[PDB]
Amino acid sequence: GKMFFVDLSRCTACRGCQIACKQWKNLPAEETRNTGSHQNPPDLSYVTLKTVRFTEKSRKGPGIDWLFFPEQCRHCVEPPCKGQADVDLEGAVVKDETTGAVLFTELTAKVDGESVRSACPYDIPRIDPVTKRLSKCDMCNDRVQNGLLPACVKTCPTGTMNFGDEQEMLALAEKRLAEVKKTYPGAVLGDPNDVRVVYLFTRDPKDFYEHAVA
Amino acid sequence: ELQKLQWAKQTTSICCYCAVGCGLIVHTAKDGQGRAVNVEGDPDHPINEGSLCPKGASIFQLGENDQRGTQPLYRAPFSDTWKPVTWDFALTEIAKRIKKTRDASFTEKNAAGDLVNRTEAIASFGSAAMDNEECWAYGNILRSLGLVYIEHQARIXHSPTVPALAESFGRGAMTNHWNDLANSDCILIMGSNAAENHPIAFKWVLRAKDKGATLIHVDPRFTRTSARCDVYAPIRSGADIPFLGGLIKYILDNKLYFTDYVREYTNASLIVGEKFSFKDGLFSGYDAANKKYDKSMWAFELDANGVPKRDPALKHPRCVINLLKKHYERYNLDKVAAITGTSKEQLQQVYKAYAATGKPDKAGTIMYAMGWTQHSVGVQNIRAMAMIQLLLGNIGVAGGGVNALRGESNVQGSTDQGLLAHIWPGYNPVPNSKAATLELYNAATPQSKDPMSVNWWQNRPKYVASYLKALYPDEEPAAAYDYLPRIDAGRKLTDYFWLNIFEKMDKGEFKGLFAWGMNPACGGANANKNRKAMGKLEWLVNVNLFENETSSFWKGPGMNPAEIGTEVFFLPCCVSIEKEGSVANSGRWMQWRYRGPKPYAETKPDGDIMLDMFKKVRELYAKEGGAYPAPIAKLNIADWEEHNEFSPTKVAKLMNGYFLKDTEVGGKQFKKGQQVPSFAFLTADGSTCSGNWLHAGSFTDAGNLMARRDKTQTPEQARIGLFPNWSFCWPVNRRILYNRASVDKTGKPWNPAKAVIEWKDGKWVGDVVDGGGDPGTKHPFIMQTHGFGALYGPGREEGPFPEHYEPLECPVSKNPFSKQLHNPVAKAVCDPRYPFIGTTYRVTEHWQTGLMTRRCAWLVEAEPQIFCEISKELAKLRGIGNGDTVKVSSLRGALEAVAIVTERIRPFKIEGVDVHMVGLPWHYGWMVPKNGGDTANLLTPSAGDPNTGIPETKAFMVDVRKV
Ligand SMILES: Nc1nc2c(c(=O)[nH]1)N[C@H]1C(S)=C(S)[C@@H](COP(=O)(O)OP(=O)(O)OC[C@H]3O[C@@H](n4cnc5c(=O)[nH]c(N)nc54)[C@H](O)[C@@H]3O)O[C@H]1N2
Ligand SMILES: Nc1nc2c(c(=O)[nH]1)N[C@H]1C(S)=C(S)[C@@H](COP(=O)(O)OP(=O)(O)OC[C@H]3O[C@@H](n4cnc5c(=O)[nH]c(N)nc54)[C@H](O)[C@@H]3O)O[C@H]1N2
Ligand code: SF4
Ligand code: SF4
Ligand code: SF4
Ligand code: SF4
Ligand SMILES: [S]
Ligand SMILES: [W+6]
Repeated sequence: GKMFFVDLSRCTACRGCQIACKQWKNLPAEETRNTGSHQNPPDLSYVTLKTVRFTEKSRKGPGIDWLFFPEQCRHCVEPPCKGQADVDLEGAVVKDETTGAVLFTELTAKVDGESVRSACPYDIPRIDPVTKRLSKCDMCNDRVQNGLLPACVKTCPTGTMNFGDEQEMLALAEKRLAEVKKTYPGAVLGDPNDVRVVYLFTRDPKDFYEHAVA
Repeated sequence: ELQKLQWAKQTTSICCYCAVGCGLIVHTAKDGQGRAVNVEGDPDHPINEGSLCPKGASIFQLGENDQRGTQPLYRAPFSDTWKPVTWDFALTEIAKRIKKTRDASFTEKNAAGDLVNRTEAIASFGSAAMDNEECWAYGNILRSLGLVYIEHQARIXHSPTVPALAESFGRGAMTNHWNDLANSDCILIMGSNAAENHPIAFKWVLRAKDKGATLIHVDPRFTRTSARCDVYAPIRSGADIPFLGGLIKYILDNKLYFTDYVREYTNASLIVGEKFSFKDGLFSGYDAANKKYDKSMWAFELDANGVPKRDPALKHPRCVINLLKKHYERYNLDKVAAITGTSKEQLQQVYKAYAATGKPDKAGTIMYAMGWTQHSVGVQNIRAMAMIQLLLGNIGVAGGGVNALRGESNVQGSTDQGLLAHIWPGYNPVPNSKAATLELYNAATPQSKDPMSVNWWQNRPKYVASYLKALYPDEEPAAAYDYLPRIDAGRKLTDYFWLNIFEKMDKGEFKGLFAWGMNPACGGANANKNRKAMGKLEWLVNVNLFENETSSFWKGPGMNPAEIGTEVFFLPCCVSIEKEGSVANSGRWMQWRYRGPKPYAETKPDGDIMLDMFKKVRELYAKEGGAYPAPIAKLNIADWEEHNEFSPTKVAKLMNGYFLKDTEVGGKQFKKGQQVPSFAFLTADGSTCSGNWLHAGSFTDAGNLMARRDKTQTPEQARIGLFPNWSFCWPVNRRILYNRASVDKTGKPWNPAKAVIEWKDGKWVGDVVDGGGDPGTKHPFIMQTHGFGALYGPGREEGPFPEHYEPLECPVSKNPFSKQLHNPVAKAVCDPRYPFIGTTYRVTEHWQTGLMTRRCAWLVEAEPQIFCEISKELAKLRGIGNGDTVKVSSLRGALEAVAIVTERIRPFKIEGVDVHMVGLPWHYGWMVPKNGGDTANLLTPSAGDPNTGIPETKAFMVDVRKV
């Protein structure tokens, strides 16, 4: 299938990915406030499939380690979200066989929304207060099937976002992990064997976000 | 297929925001007829390869916006409401206001009795947001109407660069281009936040890093740029010259300069006169009365023929290089470390990493924008960078250059078209009252007796003639010269500039203002003064995308519409993707873009609004007569339009220029009506026209070169990413300037692995060689009189060498380098109620005053409110918690913002005192959004200086209080 390699050691937190995701699906803007952070929206929601999380970490010397985490569904090889939802209706959550995309269908209005979120070890699924539909990164499955890159991957100017065949993206992740380690010696690949969104973290993934790894 | 795109026509465009110039693909419904359905990146564009920052990515929400102006609006004097009107009405009643104001205020001769043929009753602002054809046509419309107060964005961010690099290299432009950043071995980012403010630039910066380059960020703040650099060196506000002075001294001490490059291609060897000296912060020839220098005291010792004397041995103690060694002796690590606030360990690290690029086969580049040069010594900051780059042999080479990042998508082009008080198009000066004839104008052109010095500005007469022949083709240039207005040689050049326009306006010395594609009510420093000053205009014309804080100043905060008698015409223009034309990016890439969707509602391109408006004035004079009608009547606007509308294509071809008769020139035959191949084939005799000599070669008989989308490259071109067949750059597709400096005297590159040009059997190969002639026969800086890169630059107001004068007033009382504290050729209260150094800057997600991006839900989503960034130190002092509402106040005004408490801001040690810096975005305004906040320019001073006329928006005194 297909795979994302997210080299977080190249992220400028431009938030091109965040805007590009919404422009492609024509999703509506949330009502946001500044509460002493650049991060907005604060969390994922029904209308936000991806938000960039900002974390400041102290370091001796001048400046900080500014951690940027563009969060999306991991599109897991064995999705906990599916297994959970298939106890109510086998179809609400399906895996595309060709891409590997874990897709929530319209039948998620029937399943228990809060229960499919809890099953998720990355806390990705979000309910519509009205519809009761689960929504998240759909992998831009539309575009991938038609030979186009995902909107977030195309828009990314740093080479943080990569997408391709899982053989090629594994190869790039191993190669890049080795090179990045030379500057950030505690750099690790997020759940390489479980997920199709392989994040390269520069340090302890929990610093980027509490649910950055399973 | 994708249902969204399936039935839409696909056109290409260029991003309408920053000067990177990223490519878009636009999808428009009804096979081009209807609205846009999708805007994303052009995957074939060589600069961005389909990547877009959030501003570019959200251009769909900019274009297809329900809040966009739909038709011309009218605010009657003392009214509190807009009345919708027709175009026919707006443009006529505007044309009446112009003609009236002109007829009444138009003086043909100044007090001295010298011909001026101008009005000082009308001022224009803008704009770098218009197409290059609109900017040119607009500049010439205003100048036919006899305006002299013609300014835009460039005055603030761009104006310091042009004199600094012009003095140093011969031109004011960014020396290289964006793709070239990838070829650098060390990238020094100082007075730039490029990762946020030129985000696609960071594609190439990180490919520099991929191939072993060190990335250095020198900034008072830890930014998103800092997050991705190998070295972050915190510098306190205004300590840049100390920092660069210490680097110059470090390079000379450790002998890291490129010896051959310096000896051959800089002015290192030139002998300065005995009249030149420097003592305790002052150069020789200082006039304490007029606070000016006698610059003739800084002149070179001239040989028999009048050429500067050279000592190739570099021994003579009045050799530039030896005077340079003497001057920067004072800038030792301990002194520089102390004042910059950068540790001696980290200064050594940055100097070591960067000065290593003095290697012939190592290239170091410097990226700067606006942040650091908002004071009277901005020019000397850039001069210091030019001189470092000359010592290390980094000018002319791949991964080298001075990368003066331009701001707006077409601020390069808007400046090239002369939308500033002091320049016509092609940077030919606006003539003064004492340039009474065209011959006298052409007499002021300096000459050189050096037979190895090309001295290309000698051709000025050909360009000025060709330009007058583009405006007035039925007249002899000598005769045409009398039509266009002139400035008083008496007055100060800064008296016609941005800051003085507000000062004059506030004294009611202006009847009418054009605010054309700008938001001065938020963009102007000291907004309260400016908003009031606008109320003292009779009539105001705002051409823009949305209603805004300028158009609607009369119903602003603490304004009573009733009492305000300003007649306001708001004209809604179409967005970039709704029109055709060219914009020049930072790299001088003149890129063509196409209409996708039809203009939204009754909105028009700017070219149609200005051409129609002028056509109404033209016929108004044909009917009534009035003040000196020749310039308005005789102006060639027939070459601007096809099918009764503005023609980007035709204007572009006029700007390029064509032969007005059968002409023999450069030993070649040309027939009447043929497009000029290049500015090499322009003439002073009136045979040729060309609206902009820099554009000569952009639109030839071969076609529109700006519109080429061709990625064909020879190996040598592809190895450094020249992309010479992708669009076109001035001059004549020279992608890297001063490239003659990238080879030795035999024509071999210093770094063959990253060659720019190379002499291969009879021809220069790779880039277009910047100056014709065989290797070793010509000095590489062709626009320089003497032909050399200027280490010593005696044309500068402040002195021939950069010297630290404190741009801060309040927290400083001791210059540790001289007895001269402040700039001796340039009053601040420093009320102790305002003890913090306030500063303004940008976030990635917003644009300028936010007039555009505050109208875009997704950009507001990410950055919804004006904030105030403070250290953890100042937070605990003022008892301010992260996210708490705060009051930020100065002598000029006050506002509220959300506190961001971060370690990314630190206190500065200034003369053994913790001075706290507070950071504000100037992206906000009262118009939108709800709870967005207002402009940070409520706080800023409108005090500039008599040389640059730039206000200090980067270091101004404020207090910040919890609420
Ligand atoms: N996102 C975004 N990008 C933009 C724009 C925008 O509005 N938003 N506008 C465009 C325009 S018109 C322009 S002119 C450019 C300007 O681009 P920049 O010049 O990068 O803009 P700023 O962020 O205002 O200032 C840059 C940096 O200067 C630093 N600085 C402040 N004082 C000093 C000092 O004394 N020394 C040094 N070395 N640095 C200092 C600030 O901390 C800041 O990080 O950006 C362009 N691009
Ligand atoms: N405190 C502080 N003040 C600053 C700065 C700072 O850093 N700090 N930066 C300064 C600098 S460098 C600059 S560039 C100025 C900029 O100040 P302005 O140029 O006044 O800024 P805006 O008007 O917000 O942005 C450009 C305008 O272009 C308009 N526009 C876009 N497309 C088109 C088009 O096709 N046609 C027309 N006619 N208009 C169009 C938009 O509607 C918008 O109003 O602000 C300056 N002010
Ligand atoms: S992943 Fe790419 S597009 Fe997204 S914030 Fe990081 S650099 Fe920007
Ligand atoms: S892959 Fe598509 S749906 Fe998922 S975050 Fe990126 S743009 Fe959004
Ligand atoms: S990340 Fe969560 S929502 Fe996405 S596939 Fe895995 S379990 Fe399901
Ligand atoms: S704002 Fe500048 S960097 Fe961002 S997409 Fe537009 S041109 Fe590219
Ligand atoms: S600009
Ligand atoms: W600017």
